[PDB]
Amino acid sequence: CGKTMLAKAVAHHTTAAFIRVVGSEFVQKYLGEGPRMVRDVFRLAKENAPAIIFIDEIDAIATKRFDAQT
Amino acid sequence: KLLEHKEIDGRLKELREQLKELTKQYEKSENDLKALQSVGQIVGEVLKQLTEEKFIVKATNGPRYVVGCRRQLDKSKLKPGTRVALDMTTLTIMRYLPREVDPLVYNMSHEDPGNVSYSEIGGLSEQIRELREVIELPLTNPELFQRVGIIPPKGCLLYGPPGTGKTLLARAVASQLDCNFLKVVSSSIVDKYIGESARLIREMFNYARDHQPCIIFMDEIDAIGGRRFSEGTSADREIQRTLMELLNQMDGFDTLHRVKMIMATNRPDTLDPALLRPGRLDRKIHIDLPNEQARLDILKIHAGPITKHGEIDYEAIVKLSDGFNGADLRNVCTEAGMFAIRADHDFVVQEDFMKAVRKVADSKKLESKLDYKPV
Amino acid sequence: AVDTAEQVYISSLALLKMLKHGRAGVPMEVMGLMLGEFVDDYTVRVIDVFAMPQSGTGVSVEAVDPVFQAKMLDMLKQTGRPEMVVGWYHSHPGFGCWLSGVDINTQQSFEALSERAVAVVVDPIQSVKGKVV
Amino acid sequence: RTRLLDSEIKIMKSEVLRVTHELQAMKDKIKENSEKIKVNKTLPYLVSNVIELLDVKCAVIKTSTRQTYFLPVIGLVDAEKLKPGDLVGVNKDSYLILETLPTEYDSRVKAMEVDERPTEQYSDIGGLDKQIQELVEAIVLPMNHKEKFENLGIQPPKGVLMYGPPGTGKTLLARACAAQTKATFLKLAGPQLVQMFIGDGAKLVRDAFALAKEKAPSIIFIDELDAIGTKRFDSEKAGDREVQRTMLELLNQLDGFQPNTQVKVIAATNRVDILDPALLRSGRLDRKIEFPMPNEEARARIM
Ligand SMILES: Nc1ncnc2c1ncn2[C@@H]1O[C@H](COP(=O)(O)OP(=O)(O)OP(O)(O)=S)[C@@H](O)[C@H]1O
Ligand SMILES: Nc1ncnc2c1ncn2[C@@H]1O[C@H](COP(=O)(O)OP(=O)(O)OP(O)(O)=S)[C@@H](O)[C@H]1O
Ligand SMILES: Nc1ncnc2c1ncn2[C@@H]1O[C@H](COP(=O)(O)OP(=O)(O)OP(O)(O)=S)[C@@H](O)[C@H]1O
Ligand SMILES: [Zn+2]
Repeated sequence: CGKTMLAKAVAHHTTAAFIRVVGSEFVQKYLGEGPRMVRDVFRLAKENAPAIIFIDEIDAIATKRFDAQT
Repeated sequence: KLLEHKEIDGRLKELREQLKELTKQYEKSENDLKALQSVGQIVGEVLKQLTEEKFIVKATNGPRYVVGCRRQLDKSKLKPGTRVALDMTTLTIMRYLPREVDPLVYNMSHEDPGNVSYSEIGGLSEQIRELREVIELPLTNPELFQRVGIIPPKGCLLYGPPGTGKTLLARAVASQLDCNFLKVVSSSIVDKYIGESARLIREMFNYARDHQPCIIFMDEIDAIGGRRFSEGTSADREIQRTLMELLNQMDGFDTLHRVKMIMATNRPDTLDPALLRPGRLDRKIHIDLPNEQARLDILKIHAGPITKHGEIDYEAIVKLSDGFNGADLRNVCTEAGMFAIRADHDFVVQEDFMKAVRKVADSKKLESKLDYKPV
Repeated sequence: AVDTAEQVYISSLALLKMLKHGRAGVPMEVMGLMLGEFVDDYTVRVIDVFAMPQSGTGVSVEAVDPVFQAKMLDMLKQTGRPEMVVGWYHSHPGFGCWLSGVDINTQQSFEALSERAVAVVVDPIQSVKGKVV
Repeated sequence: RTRLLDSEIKIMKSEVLRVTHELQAMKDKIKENSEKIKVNKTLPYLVSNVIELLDVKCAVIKTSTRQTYFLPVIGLVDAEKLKPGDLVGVNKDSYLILETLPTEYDSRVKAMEVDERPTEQYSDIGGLDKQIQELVEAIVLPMNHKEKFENLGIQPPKGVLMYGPPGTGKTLLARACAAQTKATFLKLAGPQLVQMFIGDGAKLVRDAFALAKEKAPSIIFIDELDAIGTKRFDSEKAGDREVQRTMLELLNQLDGFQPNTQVKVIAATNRVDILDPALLRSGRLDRKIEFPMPNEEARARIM
């Protein structure tokens, strides 16, 4: 239904800083680097400008069922 | 009486040739003796440049660091995303390197075995033609597509009954163009780790980005695909994140170029609707069971190098054939040879064929519900 | 062992040659020879420093080319001051400057030529403005 | 009187070079062997995997601790014997390649090897002679007389399935062909391919096939294939997945892409209708072999 097509146009017409983020990029091999990458994105966001973050497909992140064993 | 010259020179010649062949061992092993003192060096990537001398890298196994360079490195070559070689103790930069290859890629880049040309398969020639124009043209000549002014399709989907010749068709294509057939089995991707499969996808698509005319083929998608869940088993999470890695890096912001993606499975009913949107997988190409002419074709393909005698009613064999695969007829030819091995008939009589067809059509009392049309 | 008073003199050019040549080849330990005059039992006076050429691309490995010795000392004979070699140097650039196994290895072979040929270590990293070191 | 003494003393002038070559052999051999004693007697070899091979003659290593290492100097192995993904013996401190290790094989795969060699000759099975004929003529003769096929020139058949009621005896033929055929008979229980960690059953299937390939006359037996052979389904909220992934790995490493001629597969289920049609299709498991109940005389034969 044209989901990313509008974020593309917003990235085109804007003047602000625009950071694309792969959804599953945070979960990585080494321990704890995920929350550190969250810190990284948000520190740079606080740094740059009035800016725009687009995170694609947070279904990789926001899953309402967990298992604190694995 | 003057054979002393050749005797002394034979002494010198045997001594010279044996000195070469016995001191070249000392030479190469002394090169090894000098080489035994080299030190392994840490592999890492550069985050960014702090100052003219201060550099900030990340070790791939773990932590971050703040390092320095040599004096002959041409520091403008250090850019965010490069890969460097770090000292073990001094922990400074030694050398900028090209990107690594992740040998899983190498085991499906060059490992690919070729096959016979597209005349080996048969009876589905329209699909062969169609797949050829969607793949071979927009990398050999895309400007004809540009004259219309429409982007060629990105990926193509194969589907059908089991063993109608999908994988064999991909092998024919991989014998035809011979450029960059990255054939993924789509099942030995996931290993046991957290972001491992994602990192494999990143490596694959960046390697696809590098060697610009690439072909991706993933047989048996249903391992990696799934549909969706209410988060039943914790292992399914990682598959869904891997599939969203695929969904992102086939559409994304940085759009692809020339990476044609061939996709084949048995039943596309179990596939994710987010993958079956057009644009990621443009055309659903159907490969169905062969027709009477097509069964005749495949039978006259596999009966090529078979020593027979001329009483072969191919019409009766195809007429008694109904709802068969290509491998069904291959099994017919195999078991006809098996009946020929019975009672030591070195040739193949026509009586072998009817019995083999009866055995094969007898054995198919087991498999029903063979149709799974997508959406 | 039997010791004496411990004292090493310098030349002002020495320290500068030390820092420059130990900086220009920093991540690998750079060999260099040291030149001066054994005045007495307990003081040693380095007056000149020339650096050694480098070789294959590996940490701490060292060599003394004798034709380089002959030609360098020959040039210093036709230079105003010829004098006796007094030792050598290199760096331990990333650490607290102790002589390594290769260092003591070249020391037990180099000590048979001179008694008090003193091994010296410059470090252009752990010194900022108020350290030599 | 002048030349012969000149050559007899030139044998000594060239014995100067012969003693020089003996020195360059022996005395340099002492020093080179001394150094390779000082390196190779460091008996702990950290094993690793070669990631790629640069040429600006330069190899890249990931150790088993998962630390990526560069080295410009390869060491005591040759660039022909290297390919990306090889086990090599590496010194701990120097990080220098020393030896070349054979394979990456699991201990469970080694445990699957048949070494007891049971005894059950074909006279122990009564009343099933036609199926014994079909099995032997399907499997034992591709192991023995390959030229007899290619003179006729077709294909050897790919795998044989047993099925039937649960007491007709299907383990019997497996132990029989173990007792008779001297190939690498390889057993495999059904649920042993089921794993807890996601992605090890595929590794297990592939290691099993690899250890079969490197012991080329290779007879792989599967018992209760329906443990991993399950008819797939598209539902929501729930569903077994990983077992189908192992099943697809079994399929593809069996048949489809990259075919093979050195594998022999024997499967046996109690029930048939469980399985996906792709498991059987007609070239994964070639000869469908039914087992009936013993009719009249066969029961007397068995008793
Ligand atoms: N106005 C439009 N309406 C629909 N499709 C359009 C439109 N303009 C362009 N398109 C094309 O159709 C695509 C729309 O799909 P997307 O923008 O990719 O949405 P989406 O990212 O596929 O959402 P998903 O499938 O849930 S990830 C565009 O990328 C264009 O190729
Ligand atoms: N048109 C054909 N011409 C020749 N051989 C064919 C043909 N179709 C199928 N075969 C045979 O059947 C097998 C090829 O089927 P594949 O291409 O592997 O399909 P597939 O991999 O079985 O896909 P599945 O069954 O959905 S996993 C080989 O044994 C071929 O010899
Ligand atoms: N000729 C024979 N026919 C049938 N059964 C026999 C014969 N000879 C021996 N047996 C018995 O058959 C038994 C083996 O039966 P099973 O192997 O358990 O049945 P099955 O074929 O394995 O079915 P499963 O358990 O589902 S694999 C042995 O313990 C023998 O006592
Ligand atoms: Zn040192």
